[PDB]
Amino acid sequence: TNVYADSFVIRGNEVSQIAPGQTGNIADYNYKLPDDFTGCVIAWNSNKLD
Amino acid sequence: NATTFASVYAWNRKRISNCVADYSVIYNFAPFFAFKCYGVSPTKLNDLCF
Amino acid sequence: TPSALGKLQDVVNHNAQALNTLVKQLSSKFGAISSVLNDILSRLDPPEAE
Repeated sequence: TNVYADSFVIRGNEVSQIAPGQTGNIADYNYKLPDDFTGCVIAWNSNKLD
Repeated sequence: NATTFASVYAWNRKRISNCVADYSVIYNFAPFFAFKCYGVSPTKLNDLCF
Repeated sequence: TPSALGKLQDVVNHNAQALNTLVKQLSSKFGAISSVLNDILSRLDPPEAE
């Protein structure tokens, strides 16, 4: 129905923090996913580019 | 922040009591590719006692 | 004879034994790590708590 692609950079060992119902300085104080989330999450290397 | 741990057969148990542990201060150390908690979550530690 | 009205006394005894046992069933950890809800929400995250 309505697809949105949210994006943001993380420098490696923090990807496991973005999940429905998670806390932290990158969750409550930066970016929060809902508890009724319906979608997918992705994370990958971008060495040469950044 | 120790220099050298012990072997797997002579692992050193470090008892800890009479303190207040802010587990968030552990993430700022070396990367944690695996922070699995089998009885609780890696977030509800700063809200519970032991 | 103290056991004259046993037919009636059995009723109020079973009705009590029906609820009393129903209260002890709240201590039954039905496939759960704890029988108290407040302990689950305090120890696990919503994804794993549900």
